[PDB]
This record gives sequence, structure tokens and C-alpha cells, in this order.
Amino acid sequence: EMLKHEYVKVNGIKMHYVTQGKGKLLLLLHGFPDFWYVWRFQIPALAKHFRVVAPDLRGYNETDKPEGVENYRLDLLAKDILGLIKALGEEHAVVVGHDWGGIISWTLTAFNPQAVEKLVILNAPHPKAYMTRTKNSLRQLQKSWYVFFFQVANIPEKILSRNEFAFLKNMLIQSFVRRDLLTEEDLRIYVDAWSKSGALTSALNYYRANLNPDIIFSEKTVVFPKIKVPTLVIWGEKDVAISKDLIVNMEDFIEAPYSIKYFPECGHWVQLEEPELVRKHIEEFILKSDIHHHHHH
Amino acid sequence: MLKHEYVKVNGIKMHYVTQGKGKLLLLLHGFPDFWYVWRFQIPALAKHFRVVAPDLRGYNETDKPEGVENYRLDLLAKDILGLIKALGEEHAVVVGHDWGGIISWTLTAFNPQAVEKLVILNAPHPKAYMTRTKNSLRQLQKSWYVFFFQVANIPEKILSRNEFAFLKNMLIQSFVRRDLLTEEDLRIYVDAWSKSGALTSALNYYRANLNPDIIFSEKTVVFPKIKVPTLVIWGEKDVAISKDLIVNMEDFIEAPYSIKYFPECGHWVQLEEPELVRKHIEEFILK
Ligand SMILES: C=C(C)[C@@H]1CC[C@](C)(O)[C@@H](Cl)C1
Ligand SMILES: C=C(C)[C@@H]1CC[C@](C)(O)[C@@H](Cl)C1
Ligand SMILES: C=C(C)[C@@H]1CC[C@](C)(O)[C@@H](Cl)C1
Ligand SMILES: C=C(C)[C@@H]1CC[C@](C)(O)[C@@H](Cl)C1
Ligand SMILES: [Cl-]
Ligand SMILES: [Cl-]
Ligand SMILES: [Cl-]
Ligand SMILES: [Cl-]
Ligand SMILES: [Cl-]
Ligand code: NA
Ligand code: NA
Repeated sequence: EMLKHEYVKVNGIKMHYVTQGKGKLLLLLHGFPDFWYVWRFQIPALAKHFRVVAPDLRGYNETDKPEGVENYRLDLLAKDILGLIKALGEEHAVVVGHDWGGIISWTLTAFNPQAVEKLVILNAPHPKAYMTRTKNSLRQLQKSWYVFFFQVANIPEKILSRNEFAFLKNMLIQSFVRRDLLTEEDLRIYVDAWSKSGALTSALNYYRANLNPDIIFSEKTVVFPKIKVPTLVIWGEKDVAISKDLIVNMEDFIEAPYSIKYFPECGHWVQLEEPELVRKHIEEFILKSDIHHHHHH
Repeated sequence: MLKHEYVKVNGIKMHYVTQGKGKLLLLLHGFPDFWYVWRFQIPALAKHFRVVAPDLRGYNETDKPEGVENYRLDLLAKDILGLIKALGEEHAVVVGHDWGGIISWTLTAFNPQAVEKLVILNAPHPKAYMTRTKNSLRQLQKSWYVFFFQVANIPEKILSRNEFAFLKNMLIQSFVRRDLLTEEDLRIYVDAWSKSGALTSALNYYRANLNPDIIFSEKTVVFPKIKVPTLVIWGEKDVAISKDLIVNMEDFIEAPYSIKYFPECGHWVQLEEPELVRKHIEEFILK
């Protein structure tokens, strides 16, 4: 059965996703400035075993793009995924998230553990670690320069988009470990998703709603339940956007089986750089029995 | 005796301190400093020169016009041009750190008749900044706070609350040694930061001159070549400025140029190697 495109109403918006395979629901959630297509190396391999669903998140590509910054608050983003699980006819999913998708995945898992059977994170800090540590970390504040850039209304969208997205392409390419990670053909495909009307504003609204300076430098402390479901973290260490300072003691946030696979020579997009090892680690993690009553048989 | 003075320039009243007689030597501070950043150099240089260290527009005891467009670089440069004239002079030796240095590059480029010699501490040439930053991940990262400062009200609140806790902390994290300022120094700094209007005026420099439309412009900035002898002093461990912005200055200067690197110093080289900085300045002027 091939890859198919589908559209479903969730949490008041119409969400586009692609799906391939049958079996356990395995959600793959992209981040900025990607869309479902970031998972193109994992979808067919994982679809050999699982029902893979890769949505475009609120605001992105073919998904609806509500107006207004407060329509991009993280609680709504997580509810979109909760609603997607239900709309797919399911009650539980294995949830894999990269970048913003990882932020949403940590959140959904912490606040809605009933919906998440197992959690996989690629290169997204735990939200509490980001909120606690960034204000005190010059290294992270530097790496988060673009978060502050994106807070200004109107102007960042125009800058990123001018000259057929020259700055967005350049800023994206400079975030990679090797400059040639995406082909020109990949870049054409990305420009098509970036050009959907309203998409770029909606994507930057995630930073305006959730990472504005009042939040970053808040004196309030964020209450975040411990993660209570098995968790796999895949981490490219050469990540331009996230300091290793933010993943120190990351296992403290987890009260369940936890494994981390470090990729010392990979950056923020390990799924594009070591696709086969990513696929393998995810599959082994999902298929591992949680009950071990036949050692060495 | 170090003396405080006020003088009208370019429609504003400017405060400055002065000591000594002879050749006019201007020392121009940047953010988040004021004349007092020059405390180690003023007495030594005053032995041979007429040292004047002003508070720039918006800072400490100088006037603080309201409105972002009152902080455009051309107005800041005209303030210094006006100061030279108000001091009874037609030219000065001009030493600038940080924003002081940006203004000094600008004054020197557009008004060479007003500048005998130019000294820059840790300030990139403006055209180098404008050309390079938009394409430099390293510089964009170091420039995070430039973008933070674009937002109205919130940066002032964050920097100032709890008696400037964040500004002190971020300032201290920018030093080579965490003990560079004494408690006494910090009290003096807080007093200047707390002048009515001072913090908003200082951040207005970034809003007027370093907003994203300027940084990411593809227009070329027209900037005459520097035509007077120039010494650049550069602390290499600068948290705010990539070394990528000071290399390869040949396009920008058509006069004698020398650069002195301080490998073990950061942005505040005049505080970290006070004696060597003073020595290089003196030797350069007296040659
Ligand atoms: C929302 C966040 C705390 C994070 C910040 C860092 C990145 C890289 O922009 C992505 Cl993971 C989103
Ligand atoms: C457009 C940008 C400034 C980049 C794009 C890639 C990331 C991972 O989202 C962060 Cl580094 C921001
Ligand atoms: C181009 C500018 C206006 C510069 C940029 C770097 C600094 C450190 O913030 C000061 Cl030197 C101002
Ligand atoms: C207040 C800040 C966030 C910092 C500290 C002072 C500097 C050197 O001007 C740059 Cl690092 C901005
Ligand atoms: Cl289809
Ligand atoms: Cl850990
Ligand atoms: Cl690796
Ligand atoms: Cl068991
Ligand atoms: Cl004073
Ligand atoms: Na840190
Ligand atoms: Na660079």
C-alpha cells in the first residue's frame, strides 16, 4: 500500500498528514522550518512494521493556519496531536518529535500520558530545561538569537521570504553540519511548503506565543509532570541551536525506562544524516518487549 | 584635577569630564558604560593631553531626547563634531570603544578634517558589520541581544528589575575575570543606569541603527575610506564581536593602519590591560 495524503478535523482545525503502513500508530512530528517531508527517509522503512502518520503541524504546509499569535500556544499544539490520535481511530500512539515536534511530544507525554505509549525525541530540549537554563546561559542565549529575531511583528517574515526565500534558505543551510545536506531539489520542495499563504507567519507565531522574552526571563517556575512512559532520545551533538548545557541531567525529567543515543558527528537533523541508524534505534525501541520472562531463550 | 562640565552641542546638553592641557583627546564610551569606563586612562593621558570623556546622547548626565529616531548614528556623530567645536577646537584625537568606536569610525570617515588620529577599541567598522553580519552565523549568535533589544518596553523591564540584576549578570559574564568590577564600581554603574530615561535611550541606539531591516539590507552602505592614521586595539575574547568582523580592513582604510591584538582580553580591553592600552594610545599619538 503506498503513501497516502489525508486531511482530518482536529481541535477546530483541518490538519494534513501523510500515512503509510499498518499496525501500531507511530506519529512523526516535524519542527521549524520543515513539514512532513523531513521524515521522507524514515516513513517507508518504518511503514514496514507500523502505521506511520506524519502530519503538518498547525500553521504549516497544507494544514490550517489560524490568525493570531495566541492560536499557537503550546497547549493548543498539543491538543491538536491528542485530537489527531482520536481522529485516526486510535487511543494511543508512539510519538516521535524533532525540534518543535519534540517540544510538543515532551508536552503531550507529560500532560496526557494516557495517549502516549512510548516517546522518542530527536534534538529538542525538554521544555523545563530550556525555560530554567536559557536565561542563565550565554551560550544558549547566543544560539537562540533567532528566537529574539522572530519576536518582531511582520519584518522577520519579509526578510526570510525576500529574493525567493534567500535568507531562510541561507539561515537553514548554515544550521547544518554539511552545507549540502539538502539538494537544490529538496530546497524547491521546501520553498513550495514555505510559500503556502500565511505559512511563515504561522510558523514564527510558535516563537511569539511560547518563547517571548517575558516567558524566557520569567520568574515564575514551570510545573511539568515527570515523564512516565518509556523514552528514547536521539541527539546529534553538533546542534547549532541547542547547547549541550540544556541536556545535562536530562534523565531527571523521566521516571520510566530511558535511553539516549548520541551522534557525535551529526547536528540538529540526525534523521537526515544517519537515517538508517535512526530508523533502527526507533524500531528496536518500539518492538522491545516490556516484559522479560525468557532470558537467553 | 578632573573637572565636570556641561556644554550645548547639536541641540542637546552634553556632560563630560576633562583633565589636562594640550592636544584635545576625546575618549568615547559605549554600552552599557559612560565616561567612567575610562577611569584608568584619564589621569595618565591627562599628563600630556587635554582629555575629554563625554557621556554620549542618552547616557548618564547627558540629555536624553525621546524617540528612537533621535538615536540615528548621523545624529550621534554630529554630537561629537559639535562637541569638538564647542570645546574651542577644530580637530581632536578621537578614541572610541564599542558604540563610541562606531561613532568614531563614522566621524572620521565623513569628517577627516576633524580627526587628527583615530583609535578604535573593540568596535567593528560599520561597513564591515553591515556587509558581513547577515551572512555570519557566529556574529548573528553573538548579536542575540541586538534582536532582544528591538522589542519595546520588555527589555528595559528585564534588564532593570531587581536593581539591574540581569544587566549586571550579563555584563559580568562578558568579562575575562568575574571580579573585574568591585562592588563600588557596580554601585557607580547602577547610579548611571538609573538616570531617568537612560536605559531606554541606550537601547534606542540598537533600535535606530541595528534593526533587522538595516542588518539584512542588501543595499550597499556608502562609507568613505578612512584617511587619517588609525590604531585598532582588539581584545580577542570578545563575547559580542566575532573576529570575523575585524579581519581584512584594507578596503576601508587608505592611511597608516595598525592593529594590536590582546589575545587574553575580552570586550573591555581598557579595563583588563589598562596600562598597555594607555601605552599603545600614547605612543601612537606621540609618533
Ligand atoms: C521551543 C523551544 C524551547 C525550542 C527551542 C530550540 C529550537 C531548536 O528552536 C526548537 Cl527545538 C524549539
Ligand atoms: C531560520 C533559522 C534562523 C534556523 C532554521 C533551523 C532551526 C533549527 O529551526 C533554527 Cl537553527 C532556526
Ligand atoms: C555595528 C555596531 C553598531 C556595533 C555592533 C557590536 C556592538 C558590540 O554591540 C557595538 Cl560595538 C555596536
Ligand atoms: C546587556 C547585555 C545582554 C550585554 C552586556 C553588555 C554588552 C557588551 O554591551 C553586550 Cl554583551 C550586551
Ligand atoms: Cl494520496
Ligand atoms: Cl542524564
Ligand atoms: Cl555520529
Ligand atoms: Cl520484566
Ligand atoms: Cl558623573
Ligand atoms: Na550554559
Ligand atoms: Na563569520
